[PDB]
Amino acid sequence: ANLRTQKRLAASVVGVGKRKVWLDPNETSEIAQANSRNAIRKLVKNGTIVKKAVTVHSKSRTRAHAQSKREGRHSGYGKRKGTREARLPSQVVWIRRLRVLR
Amino acid sequence: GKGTPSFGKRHNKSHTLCNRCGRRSFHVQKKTCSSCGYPAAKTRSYNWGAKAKRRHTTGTGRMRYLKHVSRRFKNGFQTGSASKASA
Amino acid sequence: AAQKSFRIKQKMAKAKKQNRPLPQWIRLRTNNTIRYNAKRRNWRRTKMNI
Amino acid sequence: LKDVVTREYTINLHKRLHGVSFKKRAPRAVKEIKKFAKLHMGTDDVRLAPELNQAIWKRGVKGVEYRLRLRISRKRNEEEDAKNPLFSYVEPVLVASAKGLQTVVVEED
RNA sequence: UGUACAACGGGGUAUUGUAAGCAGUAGAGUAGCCUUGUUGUUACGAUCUGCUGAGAUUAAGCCUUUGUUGUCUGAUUUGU
RNA sequence: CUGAUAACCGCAGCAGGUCUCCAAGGUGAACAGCCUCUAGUUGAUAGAAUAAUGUAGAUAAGGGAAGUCGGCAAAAUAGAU
RNA sequence: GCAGAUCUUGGUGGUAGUAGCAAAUAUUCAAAUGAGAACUUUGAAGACUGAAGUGGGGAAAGGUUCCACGUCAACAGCAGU
RNA sequence: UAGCGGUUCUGACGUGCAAAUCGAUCGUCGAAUUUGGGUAUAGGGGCGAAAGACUAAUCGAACCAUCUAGUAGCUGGUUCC
Repeated sequence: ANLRTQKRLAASVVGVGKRKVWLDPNETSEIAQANSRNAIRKLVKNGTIVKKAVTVHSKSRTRAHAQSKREGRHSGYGKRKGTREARLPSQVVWIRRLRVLR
Repeated sequence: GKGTPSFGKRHNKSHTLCNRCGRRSFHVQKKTCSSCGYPAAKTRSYNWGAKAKRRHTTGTGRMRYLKHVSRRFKNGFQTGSASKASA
Repeated sequence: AAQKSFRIKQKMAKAKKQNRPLPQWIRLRTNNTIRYNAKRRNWRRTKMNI
Repeated sequence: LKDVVTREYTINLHKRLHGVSFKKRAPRAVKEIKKFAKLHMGTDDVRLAPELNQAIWKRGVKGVEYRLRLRISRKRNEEEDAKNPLFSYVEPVLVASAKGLQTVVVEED
């Protein structure tokens, strides 16, 4: 049929963006009968239109990479592209030292 | 540079709708119309521009008062009402 | 626009109500020769110059 | 006259997609499986199963596997029936090693 | 309807270069332990060795094949 | 309501032009460059072959500017200590 | 009175169904609508913009494009429901 | 970098995506910086870190209308036997 309006209202009702709404093709004509937000809120509850939950982005190799930098790795001369002032400046190393003495 | 991309920068108006001639010829900075000449006491009209007079002389609008002058001359400007004779 | 005068919005109202075809009954009229609506404006092809 | 016999296959897509541009190695793998089913089964309407469409596009446009274990079925047509009375229908079959398998006729029992 | 032809598979040839997985008083050290040693073990450990001249790919313009599965009379046109 | 490779201007649904606020993870000095999440798109005539000559990228043994008005175009160097 | 004024206005030609419709990495399968679906809609993929966005709003400018129903002769330089 | 500019390839395009764009390469990037909105300056007049440049695709001098059917020793045409 045509289900532009129903996908628009479904994303607007459930709260998630249009890239995450599910409109199953078995019930399609029934979804084409629902032309209001209140009817969408009844097609959401029974399970006809669901969330399509988030694509995972596991910051885990980030955690392994960080934990490996904690032990003293990834710090040779070739894993190092900014200068000795750009990474940790002279001024901050000094302000750390001289407040400590003070 | 002086052709189409400089045409891209053309988002304003010099002119807005004049109150006397309704034309979008009232200059915003100059505060004066350019087709009629509001807010002067006159309407600008020139014998060099014979078409512009023709576009705005008498007889092009409604004639909300002049239309009933010759007719009202035609009776000799009578006042009152007519009588009733028969039928 | 989106934050307008009232004079310009009044002219949008008049250019809205003029933006419709002939009524069908004018075509069938006695000695009618108005075949269509010739003063029709569209917002893409003819900007109204306010 | 029945000719409904379902057969499984390995199609060697490597010697079919050879030299094809990288933004056309998956869709031409599709247009090559339709020709393959025309060549074997003989009919001209072919329906790929969408699980096969997943099995072509696992590794993007240009990472088509070399050999796909197909199951080509041939069926009769209905519902204001088309220019052929029969069609083919190509499903994937899900195997560990698509290397080393011959062609095998599927029995329907 | 044929030592035909094709899709596969096998083999040769070729290219790269030793796969996945398992194991190992191999392993710089470092922790945790105990009879605290005269290889004292357990765990972490890029890598290394054995299986592995393996594994992958091999025709799209490589070679061969008795193995497996199939295909083999549609239209059109023509004469002194 | 759009606020722009279709809602403005450029004769048009024109790879141009026009003012700004928000703005995540990684590598990295970086609001660079590449990859991802929330969000948005998947629109830009398609199919088959893939020869001349092109446009855009590339690679060339030995020599090395001998080419040309001229090493112009390309290559090399390139970060950090 | 008319063959010609790079004559004026209107129409029609050959060229010629040719030049071409090639920037912005990209499409594919199934189902449904429908007379008819590379282009519509939904599901499954594959990707892209990569948060100085092809994301959320607004200033200017446009002016009813906003949203729904029905619809496809015209426009959408192919098609189209 | 963003921004602003526009140097070379005398590259692309050159009946173009564009009446001056595209792609690489490049100048500058914290101030004699860039930009919006308001306002001021108008044609032999403005404004000019000056190129006779810019003054709305026009500029050693704007555009519009009128005198104007300007003038022409110079081109072209000038209709039946």
